[PDB]
Amino acid sequence: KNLGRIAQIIGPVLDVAFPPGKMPNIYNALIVKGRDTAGQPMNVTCEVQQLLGNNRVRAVAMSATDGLTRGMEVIDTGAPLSVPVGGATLGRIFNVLGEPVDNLGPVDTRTTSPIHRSAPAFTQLDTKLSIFETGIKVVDLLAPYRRGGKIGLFGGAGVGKTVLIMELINNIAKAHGGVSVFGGVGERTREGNDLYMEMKESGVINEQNIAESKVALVYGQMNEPPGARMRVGLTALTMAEYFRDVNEQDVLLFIDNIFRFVQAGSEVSALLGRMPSAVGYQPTLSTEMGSLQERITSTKEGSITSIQAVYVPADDLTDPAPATTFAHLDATTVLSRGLAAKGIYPAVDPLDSTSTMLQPRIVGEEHYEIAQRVKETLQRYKELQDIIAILGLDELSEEDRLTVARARKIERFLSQPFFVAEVFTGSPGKYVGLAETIRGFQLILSGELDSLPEQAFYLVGNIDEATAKAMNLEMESKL
Amino acid sequence: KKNLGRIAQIIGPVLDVAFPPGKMPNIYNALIVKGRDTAGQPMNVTCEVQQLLGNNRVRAVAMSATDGLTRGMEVIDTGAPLSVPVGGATLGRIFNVLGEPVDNLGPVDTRTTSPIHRSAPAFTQLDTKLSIFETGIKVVDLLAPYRRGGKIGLFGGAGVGKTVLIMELINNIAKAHGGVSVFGGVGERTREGNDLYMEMKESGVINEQNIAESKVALVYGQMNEPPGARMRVGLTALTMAEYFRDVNEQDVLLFIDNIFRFVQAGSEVSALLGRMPSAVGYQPTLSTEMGSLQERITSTKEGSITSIQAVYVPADDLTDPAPATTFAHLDATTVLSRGLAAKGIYPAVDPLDSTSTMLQPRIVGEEHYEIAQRVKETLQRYKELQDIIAILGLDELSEEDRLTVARARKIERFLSQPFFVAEVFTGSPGKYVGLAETIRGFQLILSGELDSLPEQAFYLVGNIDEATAKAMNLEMES
Amino acid sequence: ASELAARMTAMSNATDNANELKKTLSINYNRARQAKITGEILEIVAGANAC
Amino acid sequence: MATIRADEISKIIRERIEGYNREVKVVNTGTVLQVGDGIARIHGLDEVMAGELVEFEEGTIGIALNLESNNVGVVLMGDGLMIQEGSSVKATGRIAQIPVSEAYLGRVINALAKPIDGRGEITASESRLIESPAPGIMSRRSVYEPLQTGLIAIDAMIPVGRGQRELIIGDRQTGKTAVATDTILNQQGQNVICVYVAIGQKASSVAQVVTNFQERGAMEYTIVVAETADSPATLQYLAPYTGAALAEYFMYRERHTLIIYDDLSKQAQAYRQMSLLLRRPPGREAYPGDVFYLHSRLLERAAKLSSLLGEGSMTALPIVETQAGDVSAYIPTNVISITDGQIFLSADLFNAGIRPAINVGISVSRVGSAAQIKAMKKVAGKLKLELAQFAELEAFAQFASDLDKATQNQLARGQRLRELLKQPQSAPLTVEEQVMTIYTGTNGYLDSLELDQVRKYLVELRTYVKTNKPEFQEIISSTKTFTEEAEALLKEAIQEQMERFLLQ
Repeated sequence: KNLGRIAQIIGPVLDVAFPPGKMPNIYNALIVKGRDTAGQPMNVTCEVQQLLGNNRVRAVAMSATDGLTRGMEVIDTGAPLSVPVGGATLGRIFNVLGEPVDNLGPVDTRTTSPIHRSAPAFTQLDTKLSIFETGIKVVDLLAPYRRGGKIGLFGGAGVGKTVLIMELINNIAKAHGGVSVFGGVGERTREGNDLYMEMKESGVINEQNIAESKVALVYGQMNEPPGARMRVGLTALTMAEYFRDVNEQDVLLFIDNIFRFVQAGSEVSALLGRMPSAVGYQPTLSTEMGSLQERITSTKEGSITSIQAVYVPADDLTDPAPATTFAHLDATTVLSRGLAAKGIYPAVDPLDSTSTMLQPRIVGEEHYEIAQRVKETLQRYKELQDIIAILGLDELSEEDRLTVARARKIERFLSQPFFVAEVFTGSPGKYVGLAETIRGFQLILSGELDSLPEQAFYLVGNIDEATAKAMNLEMESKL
Repeated sequence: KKNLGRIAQIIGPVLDVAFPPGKMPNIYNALIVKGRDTAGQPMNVTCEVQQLLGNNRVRAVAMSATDGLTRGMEVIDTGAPLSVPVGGATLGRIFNVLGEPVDNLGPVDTRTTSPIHRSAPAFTQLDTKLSIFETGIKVVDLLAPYRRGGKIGLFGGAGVGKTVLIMELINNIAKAHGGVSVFGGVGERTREGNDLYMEMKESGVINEQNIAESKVALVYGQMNEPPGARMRVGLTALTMAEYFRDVNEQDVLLFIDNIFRFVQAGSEVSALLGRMPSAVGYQPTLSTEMGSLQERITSTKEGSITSIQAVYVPADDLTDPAPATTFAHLDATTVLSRGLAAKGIYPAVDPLDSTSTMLQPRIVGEEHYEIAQRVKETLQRYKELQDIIAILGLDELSEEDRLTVARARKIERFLSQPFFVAEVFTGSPGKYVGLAETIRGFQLILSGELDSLPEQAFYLVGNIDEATAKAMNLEMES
Repeated sequence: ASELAARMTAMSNATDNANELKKTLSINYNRARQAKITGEILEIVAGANAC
Repeated sequence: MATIRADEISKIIRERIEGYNREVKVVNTGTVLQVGDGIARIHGLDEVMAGELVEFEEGTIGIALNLESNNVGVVLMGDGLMIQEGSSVKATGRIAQIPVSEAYLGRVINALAKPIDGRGEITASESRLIESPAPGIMSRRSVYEPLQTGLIAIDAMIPVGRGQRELIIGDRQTGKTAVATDTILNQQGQNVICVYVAIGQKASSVAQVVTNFQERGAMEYTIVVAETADSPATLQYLAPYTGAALAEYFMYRERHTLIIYDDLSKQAQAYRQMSLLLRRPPGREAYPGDVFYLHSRLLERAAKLSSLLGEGSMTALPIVETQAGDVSAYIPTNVISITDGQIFLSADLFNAGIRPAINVGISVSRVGSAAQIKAMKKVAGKLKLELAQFAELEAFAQFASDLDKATQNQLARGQRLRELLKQPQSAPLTVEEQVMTIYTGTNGYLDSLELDQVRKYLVELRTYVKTNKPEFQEIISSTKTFTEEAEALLKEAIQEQMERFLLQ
């Protein structure tokens, strides 16, 4: 009965006039029913941003306000948005409202979960970190996952962060038999349609075997509103609690674009009149991403393994997005636009992607010792590379130039092919197992294939396959 | 019965005026206070009605200085955009921004007055020929071929002698162009404006005798102008130029400076106006304003508008939104370096940094654009070579690297040539360096014919023959 | 010995040019420090109409 | 209501005294209470739905910006020196309609869906909503199609996609529109509806390329969308949505079709001026936040539709301006976030003579060989990263001196490839001729050849293969597959013209 009059329309910002007593709670669902461009009553779902006051309240819209004459009635349902949850999503491309983007059968709305649900307890989390393997060579080499934890990608632009995630998605999703949960938010309908196609092709959307589908889709692409781009991460979190809290499975949570997810309410704070924070930042966005990451927790019920991904904003690391994200993610991956400038795809930020589970306690002093030597040479390589570009490769000493060889090499042999990549790349991808490249990097820092080329190390699968490519390029050099 | 609104509020040249609640004047309506000085009734507050504020009050850009302006003084609004003494009346007349004579000549004939807030020439109505314009200066002929009928600009930092290169340009093109010439000193150091008036006299571009037959007109708003005064001074200059380009339908030789100062004036004006300054200091209004500036500057079919303008390219920030915003709307921006004058090149254009719409083999001649691309990439390779040259020095460089380095060094030195009027600082009588002698010099230099001639000998050497004689002097000097 | 000396002289002159370019770079660096401060001032200025 | 209650005093507060213990509706006419410079605060018109046009009393279409309580801020599409204070803008109700058919094709349309060309009113009877919605992922098919750039380096490096969304970052006179112009010339045989959108360009240069497009006859395939800079930022910021509506008319007409948006960075500053013209809170370089979303509202209108949506190819061609190529611009950052794959150029290379100056490592194909013909996607399929890596080694080379056989060999192959990138200005290739050159360099048969010889040698190769291997032209064309019959024909006439040009 708490009808709202749409008081003022400033972008997604809405002053609403619900009644004096009957002004609803925070994060309230409301529905401005009105004549569409169809003239049909479109009910605008919207969230209570904040009490403007005097029975008027600030509210972010989820729908588009195009057509909202003022004073229009709004069903303040009052509470957080209850997403159609569980296996009902598993198969359904839900909208941010949970409406079927898939043109699917409607979800079992009996499953329904309030949106801005809180975050768990330190007691309530499951408490062992686990290397979730990747099929991704230098990824698993340089950093092991804490399975159930936060896979984070600070992303370059068009980075193949999409691609890296996609091949990772393929590999871990066939591996982890949890229902995968892809959220394509603030993203490309080309890229997202490719994702849905390759999830059906990955059997996980399972266009025949819907709800034998081992995946769900949450849709929040950049054509949606910023308030729509604001809320949808929590909707993903609610489905996440339905599968990792409620269905209690070792959850698989693809989540991006987290920097756009920042960027929306970042943009909306001034639309809210919340004061200007940093370079695009909203003020309490720190706490917002804190609720995001804290809500993204492996409970004792299920392991919420969480592929999170933000655009590293213009490769600025101190930019407040990744700045806030640094404490948030468990295993984190900046990519290297130097390695993308080296042309690697995977272009891992070789010194600059770390993990909680990167430890000789965790990965083994085999692995940690190997990476100790590896990153040691890589770092002094980056170091002496300055005296290279000033002073020439002639200036190199013995072990320095051997390290330089090791650098360009272990760079190249660190680059692997994704079977995902095969149109932008055109190469056969090898789901590179971890100890294979542990052997290969042990050999590379051992200088075994120092005979071979880094051309012969460039974007290949095995050190044996590297020696094979050396054989191929050697016989081609005969030709 | 024009509305004499009271002077509602006065802060800066934006004055508020309470018009009649029925009779508020138009947007960009002119106005005039009943006005005073201590000395009598200086009624001089003509005003540009900026924003209809309401409550019968409206904020406006007074076109003068604001002293003594009693809150409540009756401004009879003209209710219309300001009209200026356009046409050949101004030819001879140093016109003020007010349309009054800044010459202190006779008050010009008011038959051709014009609303400077005026329409732009249509894409149907515009002329469309890609004719170049001849220069006489080295890269001004060569790299950016200045297009005939166009707003060729020069973006430069302060102390460039944007004054200087503009005046040498004035000296050459003025005698050269039989089209009507209109110069807009706009925020100018009017010492140099007085120099320009003396020079027009000295050229006969102020034919003082037959002041009507001066055939080059002055429109000056000095540095001491207020900003709303400095706002539409270019608009008035454009209006009289439009009389030349449409009414007279003459070829509009049209030089003006400084547009970045015009932007700065509009910036501080909107700072007075109560509107949020969008860029670093710039108004939000800056965009469509400079577009309206460049849009009247369309080369009409009746008279194509060879409109040489200048950007006081501030702080050496091309990415200053002023110069950025300009870089679209100009047709050919000579980018003047500060650095080549630290190398001593007068003119100091980074010809690498300037660019021509006219630059094409189909446009310039394939020989011209071929040798031009050769010299351009010589410069580009030289600039790339400068990086390793800086710390390490050229002893680590290659001999083809040294070949290209001294070659493009010779190209840069031969790009230095004197300018015609430029002597007043330096002393050199400039050579009006023609395009083909320049082409032969480029041929000798990049072809390494001049690679036995000395680089220092090519410095401020006009012709390759003049370089050959200068080198003959140097080779004689022993 | 001539090779040793000329190498030494080139590196010495390079060190001179180096500290020169260092000063130029740090000059533009603190200039950019002012620039970042100016962007901060801009972010401050919008708040003055905001809150 | 510090603004409204001041000018309410004469009428609207006199009305408020008049209607106090009374609840009323003036809900159609916004008497234009406050007004400044295209922005109005019209008292009333509360029942004006959001997004509507507002028929200003003088005659102007106020664009619906923000409904404040008493008045509302409205964006004047036009020159509102006409409107007096308190002018009863009727709410013109039609919320961003767009006179839309194919009628404007072959006409330089002004931003009002009127012809700027003076070819008369395009009788475009449909009304596509100017603010259109976007192509859903379910509404999307994958862009299976390859689009024909003609820029053989581009379609070599980054596959032009029918439906796809690429952006060209550039430089002050990249002349990047000329690359778009030859693309339109490539589109002039491509059975694609073509749009030449033009925000704030030199209307002189707009007419120059318009004459060049008319002379090209891509202006048959094209409409020209035009709003030069002196017009309203209403029009300037908004006009991309109008081009999108015309495109969606052609794309819900299922056609292959492609648009060329001349800088929206101009439109970015225009909407920046709109935001400050709203006197709203602006941000990074006075942009609002929403402009990116508005860019997104611009961008994702263009997709390869599903066949359920008709498989309509709505291909996008942005050329975003950039101050000296500074990607850290929030304009450039949002655009980098926006277009799936993007064309970074480096007009250093234009100053180095690469015209096109494709900043190859910086230009990006998010899509890849899916938008390449399997002939080309086979032929130069591993060649893009190959040229990148040849550049990478040659980058790693100037530090070194003694170039080894592998090193100098790859450097020869790469310097050959760099000259082999050099297609002259509007020297388009058939993808036959393009992939022909790609098979020449891919079989390495000109790594032998010196680049001075190789330019004209590839030209003569192209002409001989135009004569001798038109069957192979129809092979690479028809089969869309560089077959070993075709690649053998390529090697065959390659040896043939190799003889004919070593002869030369």
